[PDB]
Amino acid sequence: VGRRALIVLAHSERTSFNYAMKEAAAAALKKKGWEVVESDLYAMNFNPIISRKDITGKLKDPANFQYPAESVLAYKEGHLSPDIVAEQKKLEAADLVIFQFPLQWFGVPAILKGWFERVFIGEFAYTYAAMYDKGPFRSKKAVLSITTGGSGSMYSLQGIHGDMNVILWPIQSGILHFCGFQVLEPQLTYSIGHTPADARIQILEGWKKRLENIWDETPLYFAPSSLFDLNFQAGFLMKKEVQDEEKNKKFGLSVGHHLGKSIPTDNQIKAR
Amino acid sequence: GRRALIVLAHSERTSFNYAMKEAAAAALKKKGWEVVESDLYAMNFNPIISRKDITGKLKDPANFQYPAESVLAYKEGHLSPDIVAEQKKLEAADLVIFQFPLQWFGVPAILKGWFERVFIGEFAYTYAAMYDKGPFRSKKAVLSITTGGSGSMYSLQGIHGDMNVILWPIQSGILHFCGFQVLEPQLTYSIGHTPADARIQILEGWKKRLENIWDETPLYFAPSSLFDLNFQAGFLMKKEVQDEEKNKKFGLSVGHHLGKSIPTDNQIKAR
Ligand SMILES: Cc1cc2nc3c(=O)[nH]c(=O)nc-3n(C[C@H](O)[C@H](O)[C@H](O)COP(=O)(O)OP(=O)(O)OC[C@H]3O[C@@H](n4cnc5c(N)ncnc54)[C@H](O)[C@@H]3O)c2cc1C
Ligand SMILES: Cc1cc2nc3c(=O)[nH]c(=O)nc-3n(C[C@H](O)[C@H](O)[C@H](O)COP(=O)(O)OP(=O)(O)OC[C@H]3O[C@@H](n4cnc5c(N)ncnc54)[C@H](O)[C@@H]3O)c2cc1C
Repeated sequence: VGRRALIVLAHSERTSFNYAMKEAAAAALKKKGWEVVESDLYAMNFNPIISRKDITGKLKDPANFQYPAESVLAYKEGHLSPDIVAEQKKLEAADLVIFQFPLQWFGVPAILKGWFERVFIGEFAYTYAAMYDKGPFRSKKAVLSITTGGSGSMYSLQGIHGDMNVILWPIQSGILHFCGFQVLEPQLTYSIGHTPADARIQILEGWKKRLENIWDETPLYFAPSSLFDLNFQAGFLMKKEVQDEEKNKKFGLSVGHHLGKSIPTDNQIKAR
Repeated sequence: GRRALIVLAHSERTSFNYAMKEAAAAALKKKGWEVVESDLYAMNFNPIISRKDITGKLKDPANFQYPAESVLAYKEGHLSPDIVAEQKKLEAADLVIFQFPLQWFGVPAILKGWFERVFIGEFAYTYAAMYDKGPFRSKKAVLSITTGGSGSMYSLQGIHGDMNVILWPIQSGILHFCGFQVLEPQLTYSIGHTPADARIQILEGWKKRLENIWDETPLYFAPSSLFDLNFQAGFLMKKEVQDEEKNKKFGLSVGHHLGKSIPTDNQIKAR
């Protein structure tokens, strides 16, 4: 038939280049015969604050409210707030997920952060047995499309802000890969504010071009979960035999698993 | 008598995060600090940047840019009063404590929004005055964080990976960027599986530390003096400094690893 794509957009202005990148993605994907659903979080007045209101049933312990435990119960017995569930169904359906957002304070905008917090509930998006490469969304692929006010030099190894790979790690590993997503090379659009109109149109066409073969791309390297002892006991530590194999190597595995050594160049930006 | 701001991001008064706020205020008050609070949930604080944050005339309402418009609102003084009230607390405060649970490898959305709406240009940063030269270089800041997962999980060989990488974007990107001296974070691991007597220990430990918090050594960030601070050179590290560092085995910090090893616990323990 065709596969299905979810575009999540975090920008308030329809005049923005971020909006322009969303439209370009939908157009390009539709023309290749994808089905495209959107979550324009500002347009939806999406609520980013986790609270008791997210559960519309009886709480297990209302005297001691714990969002993790209560939210999982609500998922299982199916009395989550419908706004959460509607988003959960878009995700269940979608094969590719594009996150389009400007970099704000070295991370995702608050509204998108809240989306993750409310939508990526336990049992739906992760367990504990099933983390990282064994997680629920291992059939799916995800990609960050980001814009910055600062130039790329600033985010280079010798830039004032420091390595962009470090900045992407918490999002791409901690949120996306944790839940199982294969994470594709991020689409990084630097210093957009100082870019003339002809050059922006180029970037849009560049984005559209990439999306024609997005599914066939090689994803980023994360350390496989099979390198670790996955139980409470060993403390989710890297297996002793694997530590012995890596001891002699000059490079670490990833940005997080640098193991006190050098970080593989552009670990979070380019695929091997 | 100095002032302290405690920023708290947790909805429940029954939480350990609230308990840790209360212990901080008590301990600080007893040593004669003035303590102002921002309990963001209790305030029903709004985390979403919008046009509504400017209560005057927009420069260009047809083409709205929050950075430019918010700076003009600051200077001419027609920001939303909720934003301004928080900005005053910051102006006054010498120490800022951020008390929050780790959610998805970062700050909760409500605290993220606070940073987005309150840390406006000219107030909190320019890009003439970044990092060590920034507006809040007289002030000190400290993260107090709690996790569900155990510390092993966030160790060099842990499944989640190095905690230093996780803190970097927050402690460097937000706090130090604006000028704050950042103190050793207070990391409280796997709090839900800690027995009652041990939690009392942690509280007493927190209170003890706060008695001499001002005298502490802050974390090492690369000084701005190592870089050429203008558009032309591209805010790159100076050629002479690159030559100095070429022979060294370790990088400067987590973000300035320079393709080399990261100094151990750069974002967790002070030099
Ligand atoms: C709270 C906050 C925190 C921030 N933190 C950071 C940070 O940590 N690091 C950092 O680097 N930056 C930061 N920024 C800056 C931010 O990254 C930029 O403002 C943002 O990336 C700009 O993207 P945009 O889509 O809004 O651009 P816009 O300015 O909306 O768009 C660029 C230009 O393209 C034009 N345009 C729109 N549509 C089209 C089209 N179809 N064809 C051609 N031209 C078009 C627009 O009119 C405009 O002139 C921050 C900003 C805020 C508000
Ligand atoms: C959306 C989301 C994302 C998350 N992401 C992550 C993540 O990426 N990594 C991670 O590690 N964790 C994560 N967590 C888990 C979260 O970090 C923990 O639940 C939180 O840090 C625990 O703090 P709390 O105050 O809520 O604990 P609580 O359970 O409220 O408190 C802990 C215990 O202390 C007791 N207590 C309360 N007050 C006192 C007192 N005065 N004296 C003694 N005992 C007291 C309580 O009764 C309870 O038994 C996430 C949670 C959510 C909801």
